[PDB]
Amino acid sequence: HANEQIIDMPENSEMKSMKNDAFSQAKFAVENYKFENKISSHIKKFFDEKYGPNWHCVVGKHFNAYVSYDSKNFIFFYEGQLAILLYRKG
Amino acid sequence: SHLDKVQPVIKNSDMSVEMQKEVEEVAKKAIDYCNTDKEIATFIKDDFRSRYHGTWHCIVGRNFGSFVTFERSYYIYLYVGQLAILLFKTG
Amino acid sequence: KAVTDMDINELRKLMIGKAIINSSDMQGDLLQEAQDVIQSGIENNSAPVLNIEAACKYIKENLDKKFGPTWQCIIGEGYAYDVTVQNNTLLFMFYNGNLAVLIFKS
Amino acid sequence: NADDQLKQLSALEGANGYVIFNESGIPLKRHEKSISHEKAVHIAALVSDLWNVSKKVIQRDLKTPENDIEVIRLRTKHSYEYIITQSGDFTMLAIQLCGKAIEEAKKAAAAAAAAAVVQEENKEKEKK
Amino acid sequence: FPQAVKDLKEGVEKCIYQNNQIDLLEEYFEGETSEHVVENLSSKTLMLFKD
Amino acid sequence: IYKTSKEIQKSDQRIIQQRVENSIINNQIYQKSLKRKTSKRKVRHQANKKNFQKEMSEVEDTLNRIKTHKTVLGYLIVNSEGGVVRGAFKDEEESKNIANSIPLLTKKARSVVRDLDPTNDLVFLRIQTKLNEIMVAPDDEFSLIVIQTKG
Amino acid sequence: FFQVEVQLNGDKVTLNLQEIQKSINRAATAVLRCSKHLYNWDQATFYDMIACDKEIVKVILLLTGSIQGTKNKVNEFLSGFTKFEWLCKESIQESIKKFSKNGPTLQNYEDQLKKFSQIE
Amino acid sequence: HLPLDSFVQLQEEYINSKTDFLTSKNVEVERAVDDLLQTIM
Amino acid sequence: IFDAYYAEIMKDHQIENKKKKEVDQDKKQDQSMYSTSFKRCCKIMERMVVQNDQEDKYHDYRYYWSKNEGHLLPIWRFSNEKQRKKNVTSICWNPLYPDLFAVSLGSYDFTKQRMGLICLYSLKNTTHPEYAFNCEAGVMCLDFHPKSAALLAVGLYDGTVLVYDIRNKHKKPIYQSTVRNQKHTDPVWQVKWN
Amino acid sequence: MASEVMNLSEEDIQFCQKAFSDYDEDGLGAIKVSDLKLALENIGCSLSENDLFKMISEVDEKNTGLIKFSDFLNIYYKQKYANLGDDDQDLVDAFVAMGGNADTTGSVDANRLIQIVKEEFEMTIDIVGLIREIDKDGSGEIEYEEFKLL
Repeated sequence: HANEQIIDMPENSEMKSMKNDAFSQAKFAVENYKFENKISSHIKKFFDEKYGPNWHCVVGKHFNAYVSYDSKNFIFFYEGQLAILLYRKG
Repeated sequence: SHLDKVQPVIKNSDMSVEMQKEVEEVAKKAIDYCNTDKEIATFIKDDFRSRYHGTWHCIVGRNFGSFVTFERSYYIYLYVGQLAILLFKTG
Repeated sequence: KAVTDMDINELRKLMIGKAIINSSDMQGDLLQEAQDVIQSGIENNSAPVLNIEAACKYIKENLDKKFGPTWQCIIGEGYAYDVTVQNNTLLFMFYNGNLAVLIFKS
Repeated sequence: NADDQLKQLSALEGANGYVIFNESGIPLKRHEKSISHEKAVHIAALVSDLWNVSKKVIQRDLKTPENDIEVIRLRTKHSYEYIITQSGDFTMLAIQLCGKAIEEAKKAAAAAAAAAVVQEENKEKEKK
Repeated sequence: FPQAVKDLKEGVEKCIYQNNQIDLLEEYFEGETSEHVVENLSSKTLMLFKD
Repeated sequence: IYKTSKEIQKSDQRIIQQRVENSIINNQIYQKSLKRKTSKRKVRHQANKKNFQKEMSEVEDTLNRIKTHKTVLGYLIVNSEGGVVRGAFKDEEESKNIANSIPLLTKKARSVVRDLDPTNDLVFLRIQTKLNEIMVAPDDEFSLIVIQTKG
Repeated sequence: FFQVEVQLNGDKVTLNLQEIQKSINRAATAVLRCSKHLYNWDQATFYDMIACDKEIVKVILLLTGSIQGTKNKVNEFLSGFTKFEWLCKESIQESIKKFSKNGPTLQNYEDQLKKFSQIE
Repeated sequence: HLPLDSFVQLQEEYINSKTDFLTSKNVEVERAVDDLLQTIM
Repeated sequence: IFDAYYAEIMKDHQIENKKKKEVDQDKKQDQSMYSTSFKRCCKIMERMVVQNDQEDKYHDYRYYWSKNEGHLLPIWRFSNEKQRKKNVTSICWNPLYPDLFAVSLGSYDFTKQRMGLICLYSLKNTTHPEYAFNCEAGVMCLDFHPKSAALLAVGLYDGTVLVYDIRNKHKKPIYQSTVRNQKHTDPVWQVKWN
Repeated sequence: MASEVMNLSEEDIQFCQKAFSDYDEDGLGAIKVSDLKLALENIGCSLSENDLFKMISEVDEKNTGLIKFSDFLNIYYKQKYANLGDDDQDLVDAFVAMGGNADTTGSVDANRLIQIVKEEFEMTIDIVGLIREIDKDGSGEIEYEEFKLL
């Protein structure tokens, strides 16, 4: 039930919506698409229009990954059973 | 001559014939080895798990109805006497 | 009268709506939603003669839409089974009479 | 010839029904008083599990070589008795009752006959 | 099949006759208690009050 | 006086233990057990005491009689939890095997009787082998198993 | 059941358990008071007779032991609560030292605030 | 009364009521003992 | 499934709550349990062991089926080595149960007098008497009331009249005859129940 | 090929015991069922889930080969530690035996005396010590204490 998540986003800098948008987009996208590959494409496309390009998001039920991301642009959260990781590099 | 007598019959089979033949020998061996039906279910799951890695669910009863979501070609259905040996591997 | 008057044939005939839970491993809030759906579905698909395959097909379709894509439930008069399931994903409840129902999430 | 044995089993006092099981577990013949096929399918599965477990247990669990169970009799509550005898590849279950149970059964039969007579009388009255 | 059933029944019939001779599980005067049992009348001083 | 006091105390203790026993004959196994439990201040002596470790001849006496009876290998009591309350066989291996194997068969056998009629409960079960006859009496508290060679 | 309140007396985590031992002792002493009303028949205190009873002395010892056991169960959650809390100890003396350590990074401020939100 | 300052005071009152009752029984027991001795005499 | 279903039915209807509270026997060692439900199983087991050994005799007794000729065959003999001195004397059969018959041992010849034991021999077990009764003098006559099987009439030396109830566990005489009750002298040879 | 490695023998031996126990067949190979046979015979763990847990954590598994032996080699290392507490008398004794033992005396009696409202304030305590002292050495050892209390 997303007991532990890692949040690294700016607060009260007018970029507060990025954290809110990620939680809202993940819930809506995951239920309708119902595909691991499709969820990553939809989440990346919505974030790209709102906050510009160079955003990489990977969604897997169970996975281990290490990556370098721009500071305050990486958020990790669990949408229901599924786990979605989205970050901006470059 | 008990092995000849049981004559286990697979009503529905969804697996390779070579693998299916192996299941019949294990099913006959499991019934004689296990004192009770509950022991038979545990023995079949343990032998298959060792033979093939994955999650195996096995239910054997005199009368039952089953609908399951198993990996394709990993579900074998065989009936011996009043016992149903059913194994379905789910990923 | 009372328990002495009651017989196994008499008890089954007297009450067909009695619900008994033998094993619980799923969260109680989740169990309440599942219990109402399974009881309603079995009675609707019971028909003239109860069909084990018919009850399972309706339950399997309802459960997949309701919670997760891979949900397996098996109902039989008597059975022995070993099942590996995720935490709080298995609920075991048997209906009055010779009806055992097993529902788990994989 | 084969039919006469079923009639003979009913003739014996204290006998309720007779069920015969094949090696496969199919019930060859069952008594009419007891449920036919549905009960036989349910009785054959239980006896095979019991007979096979007992036969296997005597040879290994008791550590006695060449020892085979010949007859198993289970006495339960009320008048139930379930003698099991295996001949060749066929094993059968016989349900017999005690003297009190037999008397009760006779009384029940008499009551049923009386009820039938009363119904007939009522029908005659209606006709009149 | 024909021979086995007469023979099997015969064996079943033999078992029926032995049990029929005596119930063997009956308990004489089961359940009923002693019923009438002589009781002595008794008197018990509870306390004594004296000036 | 200390000794006297002690004696008095002992006497008092004795009286408390009696009550239901009311002295007289040594009597009763149940009474003795109760006394031991509740008050352990005093024990032994009092009267003749009949035969040591023989509270009741009748269940114990009947078991001794069946064991003494000719053509009976022995009678082993099985605890509801797969245990040997009492074992009376010539060889330990047969008794140990009988102690674990026989109750499992009876429990399986009880279910077979149970499936046909739920109200009906196993009263007595008898299995006859080619060379020996096995009789098992099942109760929730204790199970009695007797092996008698066929005559 | 016995109820106790857990707070920070003088800023030190402490429940109201020595007082509970004293309170239970009063109930125990009251039981002894009941034993002294017989007047020893005659025309005379039965309190001495109860003292003379070795078993009565043993019962008093058992009552003291039970109070210690209840306190140990309370100490687990009391100690467990303090361990998470201790990372945020009493006084702002550390804060003045901690504020200087932060220094230049802007994010640095957000990380400490985020921890406080988790603490909240 | 199995089922703080207030509990102690309430318990003391409950204990006091039992003590008052117990004392009445002691007088009755002594009279009963004397009566048995008087009857024998 | 029925057991879980049944327990719920009992909860629904709280009438005559099941008794047989589990105080049991306990005592840890030196004779735990071995007493009332278990006693019934032991009693059944003793008869079954006796039945297998006496199966040839039992089969003949049930139906051996024995022109003006008569054939009599003795089947079993019930006796006690300790009670060998005692004579059989009066014999009676309970009206309620054909299987239960009680023979009260008595001492004949007058000059030799010994205690008489009343033994009720059930047909199910012939090894030893179902009920054993000890009497001060040999029992001349034993009778059973027709209406109630439990009531038993016993006649002994010195004219003492003894009434015994089979149901009572203690086995002491329910009633006795004394000099104040005008008990007759000598020996009461015949005793009957109206 | 060892290289100066003492290591424990108690456990190292246990594995060999249970191993040859089921491997007695002398097949030279080990299956996933045999590994559970042992625990199934003695009843070490409740369900195969336990043994399977640790084993699975090791790395991977298959049908049958011989490396399965690892189950036992590691099984011994999953036994870990026991500890439980039995009786409440021993504690009482230790409450009085401040030298953390049965031995020494009167000092524990004086500790009881501090805020003691008990009858026979000190004479009764001395009498109790004498009663608890069966062998006349002026002290109550644990055996005397137990006899005294029971």
